[PDB]
Amino acid sequence: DCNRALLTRLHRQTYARLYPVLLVKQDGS
Amino acid sequence: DQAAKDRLKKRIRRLEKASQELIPIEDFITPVKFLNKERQRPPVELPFEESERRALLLKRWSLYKQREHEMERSAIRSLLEAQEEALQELRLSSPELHAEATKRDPSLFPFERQGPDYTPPISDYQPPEGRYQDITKVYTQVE
Amino acid sequence: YRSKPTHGIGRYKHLVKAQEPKKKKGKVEVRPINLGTDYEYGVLNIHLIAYDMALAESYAQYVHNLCNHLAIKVEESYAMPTKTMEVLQLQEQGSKMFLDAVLTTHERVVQISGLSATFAEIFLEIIHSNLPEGVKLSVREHTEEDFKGRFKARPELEELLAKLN
Amino acid sequence: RRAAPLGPMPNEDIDVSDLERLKKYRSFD
Amino acid sequence: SSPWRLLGALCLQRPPLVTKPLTPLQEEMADLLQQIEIERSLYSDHELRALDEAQQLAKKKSDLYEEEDEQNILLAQDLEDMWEQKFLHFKLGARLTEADKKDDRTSLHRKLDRNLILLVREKLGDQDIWMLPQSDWQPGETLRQTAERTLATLSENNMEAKFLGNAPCGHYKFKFPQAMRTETSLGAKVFFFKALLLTGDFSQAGKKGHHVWVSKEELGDYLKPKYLAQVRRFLLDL
RNA sequence: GUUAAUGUAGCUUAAAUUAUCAAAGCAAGGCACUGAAAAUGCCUAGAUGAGCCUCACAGCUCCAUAAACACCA
RNA sequence: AGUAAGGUCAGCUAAAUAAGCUAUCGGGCCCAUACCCCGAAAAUGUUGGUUAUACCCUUCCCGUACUACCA
Ligand SMILES: *C(=O)[C@@H](N)Cc1ccccc1
Ligand SMILES: [Mg+2]
Repeated sequence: DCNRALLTRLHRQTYARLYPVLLVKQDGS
Repeated sequence: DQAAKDRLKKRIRRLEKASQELIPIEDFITPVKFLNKERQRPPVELPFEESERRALLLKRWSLYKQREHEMERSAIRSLLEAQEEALQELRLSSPELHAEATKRDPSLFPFERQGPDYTPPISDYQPPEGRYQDITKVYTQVE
Repeated sequence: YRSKPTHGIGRYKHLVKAQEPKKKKGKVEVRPINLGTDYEYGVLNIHLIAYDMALAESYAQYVHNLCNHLAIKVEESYAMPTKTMEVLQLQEQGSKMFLDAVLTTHERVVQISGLSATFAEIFLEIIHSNLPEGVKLSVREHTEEDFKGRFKARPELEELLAKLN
Repeated sequence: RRAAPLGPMPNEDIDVSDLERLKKYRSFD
Repeated sequence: SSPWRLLGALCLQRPPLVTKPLTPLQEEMADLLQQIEIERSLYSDHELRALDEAQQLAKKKSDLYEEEDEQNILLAQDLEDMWEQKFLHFKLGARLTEADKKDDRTSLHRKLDRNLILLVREKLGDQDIWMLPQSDWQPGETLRQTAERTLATLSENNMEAKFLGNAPCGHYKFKFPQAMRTETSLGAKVFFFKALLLTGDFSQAGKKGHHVWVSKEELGDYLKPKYLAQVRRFLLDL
């Protein structure tokens, strides 16, 4: 059930475009 | 001398009688950067074939969302019943341990947990170095 | 009328709460922090911290809506002020730094009221199991220190406080 | 000289105490 | 005392390490949500530089009267290429580790998107039955502490696990077979306590013959129908 | 297998070829709407446990839920 | 008792644009001190209300002031 909240949207009316960026932590995660 | 301390005490009270201001949330306040900077998308064209499938898909999403709630509500129902029936059953057999199992025990909070990541942390990884500056625009006001 | 059997048929002030108006001089968040009941925990703050604004708020709404279905009183659903950190990476074959990126942190807090000791295991089980991706759940006690971060800084007092010491 | 009502009062079923537990109307319709 | 034997069982659970795969329905909607974001958004700074290239290129085509020929050095498309090359060259870990391929049901690096519940094999009456770790209750010791003591009794373990308050999470009553059944010990009552495994793992001394980690889907195979029913009640599917 | 309780949707109405216009009302969901709830707009999903008896009252039985005698490490 | 009426730097005054003089603190001039020249710091008796404050009103406190008469 870890995919029950990630499906969403930036609920706003005047927002700049956002792009999916895969950020890696200090480790390989 | 002694009077100056009186004013110092009084200046403490005068500032105390003022309201405790709260920092405005800049997330909910769009800066003037996006304030009509010619950055408007062209008139969006919606194909008729795309519109019919989009609305029809949302109907299934509403149905599928209800399915998740049904199993989740059923799952928490069973979990609540399983713990409740065991707690009451143990009370008759061992009344002394029932009181310990129900009294507020500060052995749970804080419960800091993180969420799963996209990929597991790899073995023997050496990230580069650097430094983290914190701008964190300050808001100091006086009265 | 008093003597009539239909007396008090219009009574309503005992149905709604008193709803004390926020007076101009008496405006204060008087919170009677409850601590250590027989089976009820104290006031708790569910701190949800994530890097993405949309993801952090989306899970915050789920927690707030879940409490309503479970008859858990929600005192407030405020938002902690955001913090911005400038990410600087080191340049290879050199020592001078360079501006890598600008990452921010967004925190959403869903303050909850007391809950039964039995329900503590069940309620927290649902929360941590549904952490979408990288959301840092933090369920800590509602002390005044944790609530001070919402307010501003007062250098005027710090000027006096330093000289007081 | 108070008198006894001839039947049940209109709003006597609900409990005056523990107002927060009782769900409100939340709507005018 | 009582004929029943008080036992404290520990239901150690490993939280998932990676995000579970999206269902086919969720994939379609995820594309739709991202599509709506672009439609209702403004032009970002990078998108502004896309028109900045168009502004300069248009001058290079028709309005060849630009005052300054220095301008910038890099381009918006070139900037994306710089990050793309680093990203393609860079490599990450594998969601499905070697444990899944080899079906090593003991290591903690299996089913990173699932939940693993600790199971151990105990020999009672010359019979090996897979069961959750457990210990006998003792005087002057709460039932929760009995499960806490069970963690310390594991063979060469350094695991740190957060428990859940003091209230239990389930129960299971069984009676001994009539061959060894007596009024002194009619049976036993097993109480389960849930804990979250933070860090740590067993040593390399004994792995296959000591403990295994399985999910709820295959949990019934190692158990028996009488004992299985009570376990699945408090085990939240995830 | 056997002994004792119950089975219209989440609760509940009418109904239950007893007659009648009819399976209702409220909950519970998706989307939009300053940021949370809540309102509001648009919008999604549906059961008369099963058979028999009575055919012009409605209940028994079956099965199932579920407890028990009782298989268990 | 009643009424009248005031509190501001350490001190005394004028304005509420919190200023001026002096005192106090630091430095210069002189053999040293003072004078003198230069620089800095300093307060609205008290509580509450006055859009918000201050000159206002109110509460508290100190002290000041007049009157207390016909038989
Ligand atoms: C299980 O079937 C029994 N053999 C368990 C047992 C009971 C008493 C003594 C030893 C073993
Ligand atoms: Mg809303």
